[PDB]
Amino acid sequence: NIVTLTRFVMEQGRKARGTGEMTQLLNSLCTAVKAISTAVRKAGIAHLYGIAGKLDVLSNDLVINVLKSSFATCVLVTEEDKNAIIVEPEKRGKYVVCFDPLDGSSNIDCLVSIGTIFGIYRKNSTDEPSEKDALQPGRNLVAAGYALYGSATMLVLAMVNGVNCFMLDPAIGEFILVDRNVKIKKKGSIYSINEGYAKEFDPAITEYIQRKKFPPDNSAPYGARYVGSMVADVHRTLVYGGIFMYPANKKSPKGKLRLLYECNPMAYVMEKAGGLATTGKEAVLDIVPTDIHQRAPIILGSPEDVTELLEIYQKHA
Amino acid sequence: NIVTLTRFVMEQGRKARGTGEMTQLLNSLCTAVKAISTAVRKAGIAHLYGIAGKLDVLSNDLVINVLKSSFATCVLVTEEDKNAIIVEPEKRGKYVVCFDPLDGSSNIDCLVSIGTIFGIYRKNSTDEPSEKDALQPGRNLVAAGYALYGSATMLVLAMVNGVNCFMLDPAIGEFILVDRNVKIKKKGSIYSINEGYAKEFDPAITEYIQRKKFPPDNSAPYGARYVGSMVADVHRTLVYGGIFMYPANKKSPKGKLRLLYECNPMAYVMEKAGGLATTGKEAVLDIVPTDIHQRAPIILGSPEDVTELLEIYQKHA
Amino acid sequence: NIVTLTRFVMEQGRKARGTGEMTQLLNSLCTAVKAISTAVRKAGIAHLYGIAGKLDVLSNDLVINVLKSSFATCVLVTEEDKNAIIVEPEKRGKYVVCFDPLDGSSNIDCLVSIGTIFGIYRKNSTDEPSEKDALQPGRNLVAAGYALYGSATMLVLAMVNGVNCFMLDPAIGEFILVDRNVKIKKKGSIYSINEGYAKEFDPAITEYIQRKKFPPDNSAPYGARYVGSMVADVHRTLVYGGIFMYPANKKSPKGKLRLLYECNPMAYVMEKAGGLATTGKEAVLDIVPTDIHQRAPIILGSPEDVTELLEIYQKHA
Amino acid sequence: NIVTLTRFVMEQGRKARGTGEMTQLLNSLCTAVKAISTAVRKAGIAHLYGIAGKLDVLSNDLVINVLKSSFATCVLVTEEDKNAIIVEPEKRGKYVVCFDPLDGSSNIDCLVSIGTIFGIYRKNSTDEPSEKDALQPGRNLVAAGYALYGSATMLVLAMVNGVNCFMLDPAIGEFILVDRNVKIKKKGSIYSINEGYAKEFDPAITEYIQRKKFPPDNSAPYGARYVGSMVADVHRTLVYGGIFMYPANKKSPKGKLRLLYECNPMAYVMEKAGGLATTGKEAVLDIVPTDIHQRAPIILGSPEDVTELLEIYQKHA
Ligand SMILES: Nc1ncnc2c1ncn2[C@@H]1O[C@H](COP(=O)(O)O)[C@@H](O)[C@H]1O
Ligand SMILES: Nc1ncnc2c1ncn2[C@@H]1O[C@H](COP(=O)(O)O)[C@@H](O)[C@H]1O
Ligand SMILES: Nc1ncnc2c1ncn2[C@@H]1O[C@H](COP(=O)(O)O)[C@@H](O)[C@H]1O
Ligand SMILES: Nc1ncnc2c1ncn2[C@@H]1O[C@H](COP(=O)(O)O)[C@@H](O)[C@H]1O
Repeated sequence: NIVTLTRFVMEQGRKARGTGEMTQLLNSLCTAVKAISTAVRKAGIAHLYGIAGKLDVLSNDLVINVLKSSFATCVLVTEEDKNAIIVEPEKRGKYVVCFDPLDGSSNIDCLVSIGTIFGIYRKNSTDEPSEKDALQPGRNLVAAGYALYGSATMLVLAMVNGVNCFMLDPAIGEFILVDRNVKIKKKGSIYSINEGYAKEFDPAITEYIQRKKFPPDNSAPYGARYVGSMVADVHRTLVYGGIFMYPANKKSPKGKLRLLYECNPMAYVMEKAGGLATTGKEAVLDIVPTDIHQRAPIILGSPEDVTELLEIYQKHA
Repeated sequence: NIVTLTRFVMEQGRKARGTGEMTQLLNSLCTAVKAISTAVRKAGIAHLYGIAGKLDVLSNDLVINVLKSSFATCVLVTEEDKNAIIVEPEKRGKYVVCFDPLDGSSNIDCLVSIGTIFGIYRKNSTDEPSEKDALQPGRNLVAAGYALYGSATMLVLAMVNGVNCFMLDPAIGEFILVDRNVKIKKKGSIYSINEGYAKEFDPAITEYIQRKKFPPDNSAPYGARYVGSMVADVHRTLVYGGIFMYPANKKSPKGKLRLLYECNPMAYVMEKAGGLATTGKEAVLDIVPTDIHQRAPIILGSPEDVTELLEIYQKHA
Repeated sequence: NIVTLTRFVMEQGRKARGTGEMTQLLNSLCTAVKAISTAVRKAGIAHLYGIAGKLDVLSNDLVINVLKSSFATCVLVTEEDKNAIIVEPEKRGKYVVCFDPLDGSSNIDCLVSIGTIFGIYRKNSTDEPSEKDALQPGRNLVAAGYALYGSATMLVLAMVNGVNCFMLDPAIGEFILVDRNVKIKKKGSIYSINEGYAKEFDPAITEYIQRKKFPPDNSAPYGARYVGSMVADVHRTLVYGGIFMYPANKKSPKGKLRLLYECNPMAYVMEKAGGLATTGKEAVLDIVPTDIHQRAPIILGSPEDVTELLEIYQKHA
Repeated sequence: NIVTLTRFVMEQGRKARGTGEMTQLLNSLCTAVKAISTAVRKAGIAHLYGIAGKLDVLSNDLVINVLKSSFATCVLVTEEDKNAIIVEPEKRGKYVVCFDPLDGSSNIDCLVSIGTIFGIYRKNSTDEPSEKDALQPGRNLVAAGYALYGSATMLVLAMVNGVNCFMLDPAIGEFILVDRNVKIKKKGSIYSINEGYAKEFDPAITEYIQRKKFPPDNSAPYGARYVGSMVADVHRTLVYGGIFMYPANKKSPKGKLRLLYECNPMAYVMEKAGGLATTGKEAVLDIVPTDIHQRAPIILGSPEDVTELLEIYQKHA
């Protein structure tokens, strides 16, 4: 007795009395994540090396094409694409999708785990679609999640109902349900941040990190891990607990990570996994975007760990 | 002309006038890594989840059996096996293999990169195969390398003449030569160590890290990265340049990484790469093993960066 | 624009305004065929050969567990199980599925093409499900088709609206629509029959074959082909045109092929594709079954070929 | 222990005491065969169907470029090439390879079994290489064999000492030894020929078939099978026993099949397997070639069945 993503998605579209438009959207997203996984594992490199005589771009076009053909999307927002992509009236459906096709293109050389991030907003506005229908607070996400292409490939889908983890079996190309209604730990034991920007940190970070390497109560210190690929670091934070920080160094208070297609999906997953996600001031999901490519700081993780750092931010006011 | 692992290892055996036994051993090694890689990528899990009705144990078993089958080995030293495995007299050859089947088996859940590490020695004794044949300085390695199962699968093989990186094309099951006689950068740009243990670091490590975050001139700090699996961190270090450190803290005054099957291969690879690998005190490859599961400290990376840490070491003697 | 079988099934479902029970069944057929294709192809035989220290049965068990897990079936008839499988109440749906898991099981050693054949009926009686709900004439089929595991794997599905062919891309585990709304050639140039039984043919089969080898008007003879796999031979007939015959004789006065799970599916594919299917006396599809393992004589293919044989049969009565 | 094709070719190379050049040839051939198998099974067709980002040709390109890259060949003759390919000076080795890259490419649309056939001669003349080095009788072949891309992929290799069969495990891309020192059944019970050419057969074939359908001792008739791909029909004949015939009829008094790359490799396999291969008059392997594209009649299979038919050819001279 086994549940595949295809079965699960359909079971949930039927329980929700959906017209089946979102189920086609999600089915297309499954197919594209498998085509991206195959290309990331380098199936076919023999042919470039002349056995018979770019990845982020190819991933981009695969996602845009497979979702345009689902007849379920009107507005798409991409990492690469400068402007929002408006789908032809012939293929329009009502969802808005914001995605990062290949998190950490800078990391493929060294074969670091890379991933795909996505958030689906339902178009709310009636009139002719545009950038505006994407500019919605993350609290308004219908579904979001990520595909991690690491040791194995995993899809994490979070919707209004919960977080569920699917493992790709590459022999038959099916995502099998492995972990269901995932909830993160209350407090973890690992902290993730790029410490080489230590000089540029704000004082609440400095204090937090010091408490984690030399606890005052004098328990154990927290282990550090920083892969430097946002899907790998957040995935480990979800599975194992802890806190992942990508705070405001002197790339202004904007932070580095983008709001619509990196911070917001991850935050929605955290919050459905019963964790927290914040700028340090506001919850990430409540920011109303000014721009699609807008950046935002983020700290996310196990409930207590995030709370502890918010209290320290509070003392430097 | 495309070069495949199988072609390269043959050509190299021809040039060295070897009787083929070693090429058999490398051939076998190749078949084992492809088998680990498929199992790691989770081909066939659907069966586990009842579609029709640990991995490290499986990995250990794969490596042991394929290697006994080359008729090229007599002693195998395994991470997972307390004592050295003495090969059956019928399948005995003159090589001694030390391997770590799955560098960091605990990184599977988190879907963090994992890897296999190996070192090959030639038995130099007349005496029957015994644990003693394994206790040879890493300066006696005939071949060493590793396979990283990351976003893609790559095997780096370091031999007498150099370091070449072969990527697996999983469609035809062939490793293609992608990088030929790799040389690591003089000076890197990233440092790698678990800073949670900052409570227990010796003053030289402490001074070096400080120097990377607050560079004594006006310089840009180094990026920090620590994935948490030796093969992923050492491979990013070989490819991108920088330094990787696992010093001895007090909870492991002799280090934590094992000398015969983690340290010496990685040290042999760095040295053939044109980088350095030390314990802070001596060179890793010159340490004479006493125990097959002996731990050693290791600092390895680009020559300049490793030398800054050594002058810092000597400055506190 | 790419149409995957997942997209296709789902769209057709929306237009037929089904409650999605059929789409779930049809999605489970698809997953079942992929798992069986991977097994036919010997992915993993190395493990049977000790790298780490019955296909028919297993395919039987993959079709039953996956069909049961769709909650869309109530009675299943297998070639392999002497009785109808009655789905347990909590998984019962409204469809009856008649299947042959691996047509031509004896072809696995010689390695010729084998396939999976299926037919779907709707249970329409209110009595507690029984073997009886499967005894419906082929004319009552909701959907029928096959999966051919040949040089490539292809799934052919036929429903009331036509026949469509899906090629498996094994690199992503998705079936792609390659031929849409297939019609068979009007007159073919290849006949298929096992001529070793020439001794036992009735005179109409004997006259038809003579007329194919020595054509009455001065045409070139027909080519001859007979693979020995019903799915391979009927698929060649569908795409290339011609006639496939497995009539009755001294042995097998009722024919060899079984009505519920080999004859009727292929006969529904042929009539939907514009070809004929006959016993020599009735159209196969109108034969009301008396037993689940009942046999029938079958002749199918291009309408002008099948007719020329029915005429010869009539001129011998 | 398992024996992979790579371990076998190497140990037989070590025993024959060769310079490693022919092992480099056989290893290269094994790599082109996997590359052809992946392409044939249509891995990657979604890209042709627009997911964003003639087989005959590619099979020919893969074989030529992979065989060139082993630096072990000097003349190659292909089904697809009008003239013998002379290898460039710096890649010249001493072997002559005659190959049929994709036996029966017309089976592709219909998805029927296809294969690749090869025979290897040693250049024996002293002149700068020419098609002349290919015009040697099949009795001079060093090695010959075929790969069949059927329900699974199998390579069959015949060398001085026997016929061995390797199944492709496509999960690891490794050929595993499954049946060693194959000998064919003395008498089989299947005959194989295209009987649509009955108005063209000579009287010995005509009588031969009559006797197989109407056995004069009233024993059982033989079963007929004809797939239409030489590799499938001939492989079935090796495995299950019987006779395969494609004689002269009117496609010249010389037959359809070609001597260097279809007839000689298969006849060689049959003789090392213990069967026979004749044209009706002489043995196929003693025909001295005149053109590289020369055709030949061929009859092959179980010794007793071929002899029976030779006695009928004798009764009509
Ligand atoms: N497959 C799905 N699983 C979860 N809920 C869904 C599913 N499909 C649709 N629903 C819900 O029903 C609403 C309408 O879906 P739809 O009419 O198909 O566009 C969606 O916006 C979802 O909230
Ligand atoms: N493929 C290979 N490439 C590198 N050196 C090898 C190769 N095969 C053998 N040799 C060298 O020759 C020595 C003996 O080879 P062997 O006779 O195969 O045991 C080895 O210990 C190596 O130093
Ligand atoms: N995926 C499908 N493609 C074609 N027709 C379908 C499909 N799903 C349902 N139907 C038709 O609609 C009827 C009701 O479907 P259902 O309620 O799912 O049992 C079925 O018996 C079919 O005749
Ligand atoms: N791998 C092989 N298995 C069978 N015999 C071989 C093998 N390699 C070489 N030999 C024999 O030795 C002869 C010369 O080998 P070579 O020097 O490699 O060209 C060949 O023509 C073969 O008859």
